[PDB]
Amino acid sequence: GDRINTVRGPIAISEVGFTLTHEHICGSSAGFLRAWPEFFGSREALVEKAVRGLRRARAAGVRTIVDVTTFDLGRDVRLLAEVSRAADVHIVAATGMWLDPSLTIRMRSVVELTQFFLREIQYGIEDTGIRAGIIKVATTGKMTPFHELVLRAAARASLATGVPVITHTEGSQRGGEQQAAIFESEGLSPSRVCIGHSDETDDLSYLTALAARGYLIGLDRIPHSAIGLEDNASATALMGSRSWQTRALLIKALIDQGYKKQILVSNDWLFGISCYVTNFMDVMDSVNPDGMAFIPLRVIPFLREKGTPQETLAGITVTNPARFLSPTLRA
Amino acid sequence: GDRINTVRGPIAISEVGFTLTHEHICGSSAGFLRAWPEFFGSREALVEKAVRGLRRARAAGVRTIVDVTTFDLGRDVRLLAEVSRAADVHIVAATGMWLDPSLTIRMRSVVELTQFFLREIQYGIEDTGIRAGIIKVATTGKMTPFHELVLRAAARASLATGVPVITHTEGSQRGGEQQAAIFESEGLSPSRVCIGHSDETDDLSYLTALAARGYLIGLDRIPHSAIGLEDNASATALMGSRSWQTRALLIKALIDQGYKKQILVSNDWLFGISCYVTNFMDVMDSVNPDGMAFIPLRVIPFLREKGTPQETLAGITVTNPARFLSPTLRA
Ligand SMILES: C[As](C)(=O)[O-]
Ligand SMILES: [Zn+2]
Ligand SMILES: [Zn+2]
Ligand SMILES: [Zn+2]
Ligand SMILES: [Zn+2]
Repeated sequence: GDRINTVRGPIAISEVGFTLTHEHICGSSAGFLRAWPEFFGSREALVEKAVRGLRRARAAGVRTIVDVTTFDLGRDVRLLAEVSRAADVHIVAATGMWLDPSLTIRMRSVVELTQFFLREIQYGIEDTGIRAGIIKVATTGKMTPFHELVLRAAARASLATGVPVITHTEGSQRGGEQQAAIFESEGLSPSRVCIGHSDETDDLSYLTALAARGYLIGLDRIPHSAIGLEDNASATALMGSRSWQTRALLIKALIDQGYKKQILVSNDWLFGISCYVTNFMDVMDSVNPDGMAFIPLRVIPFLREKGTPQETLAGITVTNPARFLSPTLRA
Repeated sequence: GDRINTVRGPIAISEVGFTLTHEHICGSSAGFLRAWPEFFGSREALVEKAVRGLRRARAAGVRTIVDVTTFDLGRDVRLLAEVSRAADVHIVAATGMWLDPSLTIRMRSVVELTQFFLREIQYGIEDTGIRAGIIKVATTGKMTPFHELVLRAAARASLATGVPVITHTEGSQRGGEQQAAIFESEGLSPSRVCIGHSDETDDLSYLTALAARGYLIGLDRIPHSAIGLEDNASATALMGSRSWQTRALLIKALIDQGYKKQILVSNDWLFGISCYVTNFMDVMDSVNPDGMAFIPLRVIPFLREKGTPQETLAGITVTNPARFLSPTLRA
């Protein structure tokens, strides 16, 4: 593909560097940041926080993040462009659809959703000219008809553009298998797909079977381990009860099984969030003060201590995301 | 007190004139018009259609419309301002919440929703400085805890500002009675409330009892009818099988019952819609080519034919809306 679209324009593959492939500047809902910025203190305060957060990730080695905030998660690409410029960190914007499609979206056909995704990749997002460089989709539990529709639209937009697909799953129901079956029915190469939130499960058989088929495995919620918060049923029912080390050890397990080229690692962090309880951002920041720097500051050294060679870690953090993000109709 | 907030700024109540109190420029979902304007052909084409349509209504006597498109219906206050100025027709913008709140909205408390509505009334919508002049809310036949939350927030916003409330109801389920009960539980005078979509039911006992308590009765979907479109299931499901004359006769029925002062008449029209089936705008336009001018060009002469005095009609189309829309504080 030779070049990747970012919120500051196209960049060469060689410029991508250390990449976090599943992040958010702000997790919200369509139109919300514009309608009630004071929910986040102010837009200015959100930008300031995000710029500090990205600058800290940059100092820990990160050069690119993939912001997988979709339309229905309130993606504001102008926000992304501003914080990318100030922090000097590449940001890849997303199209696709998460779990909260509005009535307008829920009424659309597979053809119409394909056109929408293609618009955001080929023409630009809103009136900004910023083009999406990834397609993000989400399913939960048992595949609904609309979920299937979004997955087929995602596959078709990927096939038309070479841009990869990244998914939200909820590993407990092995949602990746359902997603894979739909993607393959559309003729999509598994090498264009990252099955994400895969660190939510300890089922290594499930993960290795997907990697064997050629899928990228997104181990992308490593710091979302709320092991001291049982009094907080909200944090418990959204973060879980396994430690971050246990999650991180899945990375090593997959490396040990021979699948280092299939692994993508990230934090799934953000600097503001409105789509859960008020001040849930404070709860998250309390559990993981490192923010997006958690992967480079904590997880990479942890894997290095466990015997993972430097070259393998560089492969996972630099080579795999570059190969994944580079638009490809092959192979 | 004697001035209403419009998308072009405050205007004296004496300038309001022939008013349609339940209308839309565009029915959509949050952020959608900005993300995929091509769904409507283009933003420019939507503006052209709306300005033309509004101009036709202006020529037929209409001076003001109340656009009760909310945040979740994809209200675009900049669209409203542009079309208001070009058609030279007053437009009152809405705050509140309809039936499609996103995840962020669904997670908010009664206090938070109150603050949101108050922002849009007291400060302005988004970063435009354009203030809302009506609070629009909606519940289903069987009201949820979230619906009740929205109604209480609406009542508290109305009490703090004097701006009135308009509701969407399932009139067939006598929705006004459950809404009125919580409105009154918050101390809100009924004269601040229009129970909308009341022409959906022919239960005159229901309508007259609400009218008798001092509620406004929105007979606001008069041209909506799928008569002669029985092979179109989506048309039938939304527009219904009752004739426009049937709906219009409810206006004369309430007049004859002595409640001409409680009647607000409108079209519930729009010039674009994305929150239903594709091209449904074409279906609506084929049913009512007159658009927002249907009420002056078809309904008013119909009622005259049926013996309704001109004076009664002038009072319904001009005096009632002025009294309703004018901000009223105490009691
Ligand atoms: C916005 As999420 C918690 O599904 O990565
Ligand atoms: Zn996710
Ligand atoms: Zn995420
Ligand atoms: Zn309605
Ligand atoms: Zn309406």
